[PDB]
Amino acid sequence: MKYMITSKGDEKSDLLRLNMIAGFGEYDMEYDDVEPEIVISIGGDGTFLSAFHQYEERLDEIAFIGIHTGHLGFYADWRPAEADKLVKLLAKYQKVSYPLLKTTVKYGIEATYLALNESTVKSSGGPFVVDVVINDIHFERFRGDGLCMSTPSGTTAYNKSLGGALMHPSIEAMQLTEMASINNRVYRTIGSPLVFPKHHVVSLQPVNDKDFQISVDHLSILHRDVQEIRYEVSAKKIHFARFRSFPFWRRVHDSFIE
Amino acid sequence: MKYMITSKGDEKSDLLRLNMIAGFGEYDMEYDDVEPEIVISIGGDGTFLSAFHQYEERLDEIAFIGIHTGHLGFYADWRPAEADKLVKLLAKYQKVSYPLLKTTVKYGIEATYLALNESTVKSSGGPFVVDVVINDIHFERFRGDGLCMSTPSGTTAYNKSLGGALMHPSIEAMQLTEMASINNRVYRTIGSPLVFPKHHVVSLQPVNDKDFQISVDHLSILHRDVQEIRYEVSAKKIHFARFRSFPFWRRVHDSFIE
Amino acid sequence: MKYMITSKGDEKSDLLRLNMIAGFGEYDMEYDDVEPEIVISIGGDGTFLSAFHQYEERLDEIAFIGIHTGHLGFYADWRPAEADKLVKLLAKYQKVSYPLLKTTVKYGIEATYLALNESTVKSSGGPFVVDVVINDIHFERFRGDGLCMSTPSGTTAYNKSLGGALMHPSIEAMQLTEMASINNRVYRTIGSPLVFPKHHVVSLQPVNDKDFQISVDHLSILHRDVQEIRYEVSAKKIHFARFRSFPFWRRVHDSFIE
Amino acid sequence: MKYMITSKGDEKSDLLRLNMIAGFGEYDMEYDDVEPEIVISIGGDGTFLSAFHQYEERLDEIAFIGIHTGHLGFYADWRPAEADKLVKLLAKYQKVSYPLLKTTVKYGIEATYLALNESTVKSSGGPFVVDVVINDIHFERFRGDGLCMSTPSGTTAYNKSLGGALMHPSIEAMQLTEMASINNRVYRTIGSPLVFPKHHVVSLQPVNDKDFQISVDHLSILHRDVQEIRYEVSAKKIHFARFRSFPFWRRVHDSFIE
Ligand SMILES: C#CCNC[C@H]1O[C@@H](n2cnc3c(N)ncnc32)[C@H](O)[C@@H]1O
Ligand SMILES: C#CCNC[C@H]1O[C@@H](n2cnc3c(N)ncnc32)[C@H](O)[C@@H]1O
Ligand SMILES: C#CCNC[C@H]1O[C@@H](n2cnc3c(N)ncnc32)[C@H](O)[C@@H]1O
Ligand SMILES: C#CCNC[C@H]1O[C@@H](n2cnc3c(N)ncnc32)[C@H](O)[C@@H]1O
Ligand SMILES: C#CCNC[C@H]1O[C@@H](n2cnc3c(N)ncnc32)[C@H](O)[C@@H]1O
Ligand SMILES: C#CCNC[C@H]1O[C@@H](n2cnc3c(N)ncnc32)[C@H](O)[C@@H]1O
Ligand SMILES: C#CCNC[C@H]1O[C@@H](n2cnc3c(N)ncnc32)[C@H](O)[C@@H]1O
Ligand SMILES: C#CCNC[C@H]1O[C@@H](n2cnc3c(N)ncnc32)[C@H](O)[C@@H]1O
Repeated sequence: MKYMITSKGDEKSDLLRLNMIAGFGEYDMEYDDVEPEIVISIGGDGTFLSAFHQYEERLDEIAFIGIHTGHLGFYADWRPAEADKLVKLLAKYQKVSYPLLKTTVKYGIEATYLALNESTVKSSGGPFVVDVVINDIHFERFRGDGLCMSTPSGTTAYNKSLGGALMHPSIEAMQLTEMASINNRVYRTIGSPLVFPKHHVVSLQPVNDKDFQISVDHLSILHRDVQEIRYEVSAKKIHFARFRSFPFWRRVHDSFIE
Repeated sequence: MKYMITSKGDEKSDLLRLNMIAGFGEYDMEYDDVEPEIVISIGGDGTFLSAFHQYEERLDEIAFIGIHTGHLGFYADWRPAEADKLVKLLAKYQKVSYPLLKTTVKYGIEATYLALNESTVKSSGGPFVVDVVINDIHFERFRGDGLCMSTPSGTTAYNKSLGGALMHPSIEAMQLTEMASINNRVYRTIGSPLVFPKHHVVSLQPVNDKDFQISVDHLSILHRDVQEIRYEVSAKKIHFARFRSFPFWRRVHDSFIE
Repeated sequence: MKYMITSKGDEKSDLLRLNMIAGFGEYDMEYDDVEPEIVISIGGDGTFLSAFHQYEERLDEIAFIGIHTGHLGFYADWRPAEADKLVKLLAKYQKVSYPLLKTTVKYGIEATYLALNESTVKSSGGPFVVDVVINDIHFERFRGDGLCMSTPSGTTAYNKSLGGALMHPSIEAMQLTEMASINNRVYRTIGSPLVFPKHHVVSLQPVNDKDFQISVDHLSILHRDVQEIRYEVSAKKIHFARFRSFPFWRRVHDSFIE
Repeated sequence: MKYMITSKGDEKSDLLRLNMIAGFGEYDMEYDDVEPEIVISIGGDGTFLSAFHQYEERLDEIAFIGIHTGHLGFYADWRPAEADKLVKLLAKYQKVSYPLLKTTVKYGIEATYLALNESTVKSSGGPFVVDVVINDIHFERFRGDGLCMSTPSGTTAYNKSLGGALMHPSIEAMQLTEMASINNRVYRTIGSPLVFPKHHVVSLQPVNDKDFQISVDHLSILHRDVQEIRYEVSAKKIHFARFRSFPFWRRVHDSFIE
């Protein structure tokens, strides 16, 4: 099977990567970073995020696995001492799929992005005001720092810091959370996080300023002359290679409780 | 079609109820409060809640409709001036189903409940401490005022006041929110609301005191010698008669924004 | 100097208490639990709370000291291994004063309480609705689970779990926090915690039900036929014997961060 | 008395300003925008903020008054229809003082600012990590979007959106609130807002990146090679001319409740 390994680039990760490649050399496995069927990320969740975005055009043909050389990750959920066991098992597994978020940005005179964690919108030097439209229905006028749209697996990330709910990645949904919304006699937002099912479309529409700083996972870009930002649950899914049970809620416990 | 009408019991509601019955008298419709196929609730959400619990043993055979004589309700979402139009249309509609929550209470030496909004657990005079177990995995030891498990339609109720997320009722899920959790160097809870898919089981297990005040929607009972409280998404669903489009998110907007 | 020692009543605490009494026997110190000038509490914050309430009528004549036999407390902030050192130093110190909360309860056809942590109000079986009046000005109609009024030192307790701010006990103030407030198009509360200076009076006035469950620190009582609940910063203060520097913010760090 | 009037610069405000100047012409009053003793701001809170910062070097010699031509402001708390009455009364009042925040920024190889609302710190393109030090004691390592330090009158502004408490401006204090803090098994912040008395010093110290976007009220500047950011309650106070009673809590009610 064609495979590749990305590394965080520190000593520990590169040596682990060389050792796994050497071990893969003892099996019918071809290193190929152009059309891999297996993508191993060694590092942290940041490293895994880059791996996903490197190959986001071949998601349906790839199964991902993350090894954590630092602390336990939500995506990089296997330990280095288990690398040898991982080599063997991979050589000869079930696949687990998580939902992704599609962001569409439209301009004047169109770009789409795929997120594994979340997409966020803030202003580019000035007050952030957008009209929030759900399935063509005007829902609210949002004034604040910005907004965040999370995938289920993303809910443990930025979404969590914003008071969002944690949702099991088996739920095909996206979650919208507010950043520092203004609420007074005049201005009014829902306050609560909002969880949207598949096929629902959330559109953000500029009121005055049309420039926005938009993020998708790690990447943050200043967009100019924006007419609309559309969020929806993607038709695409990320696929993980599963070798043993490590339940999401146990992953949550291990990361946040103890 | 067999039908019945419950009233809040104030003047406005009883007169509206008598008028609809009179109007139903002009069609092939039989009043029957034992085996109705249609249950009309006239009043508020509290009135609708009682209607649901009155007939919770025939949910699969009943389509519910709520008329709001006071303010707009999430369940009682039609206006009194539309009663005549409702009579006609009902006489000769699509059905919309929402998920429900199953609560199981086990003792020493077993009772099950169905909730349309939520079930909550608090202590009966003393400190509340329970072990939270998700699919047989110990997740956290909760210390605080109590816990709340909400259906999707319930998310706009008690759940919302506790910082929970609002979720579209098309999502088959339940949501657990904390009431005043203690978090310090010693005690540790997740903090965030948790959203569970169908088939996941959340079990609350006593640590010391075994007496608990348990609520299901409007009903609140002191339970004694409790060994376990199990929450899961019910196999049963509530069915609404749908006569026109009134999207959940528009219902949310109308109730909270303007 | 006249002194007494209260114990949590477990083995560790009673033996520590007997040893300190024996050690005090080597100095000019008289055990007197009627008119002590020094009150030593051995146990946890709960034990210290009881010590305070046991002698709340002689606060101006007493200096308190807490020893923690369990985990570190905010009031019981000295370790058992330091008991001998405490005996000596006490025998031959500076005094530190913290603000207290006065609760007044008025009826039909008047009772006052002093709180070291907080006073809370909830309903006694039913919906909680009160009108909140600040210095005779109607501020809001509160609908929810209840309300909590905290002293500065209390801010690390129940107040913290409710999203309240932590405030240095050198600030003569009280802080009002909400429990699960209902906010929609119809009902409206401030949401935010409110911090009141000395001489401001917060009055809670019943709207419908006049029965309330009122707590002051550890004690919780059902009050009947209530006409008003008044909160204000007390003229009285609790006095601590200070033997070394242990800054409030360090106490906060040690208890919550690490 | 020497005086000046600043305007928002819209039609309504300029005409109101010309009319008040004309009316002042009927009294012993000299327009002087260099050394005024009275500064009238006509517009909104933004306009008032600029007025304050225009004259922040003569705060002890100036009494401020705000007129709101748009919605009611916390600083601009008088209505246009009352301009004539204001002219008269000012011609021949009590003074009310609010606390201010001092921000000190130190570099490598020192700048101080005065805030009426708040000062905030965020990163300049990258992860925000700072060590929070209170009176020379290391309190926490903060990871998140940023931090906000509010004056009492500022507590109704940005501070409120971040979950901060509202505090009466008679309390000489500052309040620190978190923006989207990361909390997991590894990283740990207090969570709660923190209220500091006069003479307490809060120092933010860089961990890695030394570039920060720092705001003081309306002004936001990228600071380079920062070694420390110090916050403390200022010795300086803003003085308002008071003509009638308009209690802070009533101002809060009018702005947020109804
Ligand atoms: C910018 C930046 C770094 N912040 C990322 C932190 O969040 C973590 N993270 C990334 N993705 C997730 C995630 N999906 N769930 C929980 N934590 C996550 C990452 O491990 C790190 O702890
Ligand atoms: C890991 C990693 C790489 N950083 C990207 C992730 O950082 C996470 N993040 C950024 N800011 C915060 C934040 N302020 N709190 C928690 N997570 C955050 C966010 O989820 C994003 O996907
Ligand atoms: C006890 C009590 C009364 N509190 C109930 C309030 O919440 C409302 N309520 C009941 N169910 C829901 C609901 N499902 N969503 C939003 N509000 C709801 C009810 O209308 C009323 O406004
Ligand atoms: C309507 C109605 C009947 N009351 C029952 C409902 O009241 C709701 N409720 C009770 N307490 C609160 C509350 N404190 N905030 C918001 N909703 C609440 C809860 O959802 C429950 O189902
Ligand atoms: C009922 C009950 C027990 N909950 C009390 C918990 O809060 C603690 N507590 C009591 N007073 C304070 C306090 N003033 N600050 C922080 N924690 C406090 C006590 O130590 C224990 O951890
Ligand atoms: C200690 C001790 C004795 N218990 C009394 C204290 O418990 C504290 N408390 C009660 N409930 C909670 C709570 N739910 N969260 C945090 N602290 C709480 C409260 O401050 C009260 O003064
Ligand atoms: C950037 C920007 C605009 N946001 C400012 C909003 O907050 C308001 N504001 C400014 N200062 C305060 C303030 N001190 N209290 C409450 N609101 C304030 C201002 O009126 C406006 O409503
Ligand atoms: C008014 C005015 C001028 N804008 C400055 C003020 O805007 C306020 N502000 C900026 N962002 C927010 C915000 N996100 N929510 C509430 N208030 C905000 C902040 O207090 C600042 O002093």
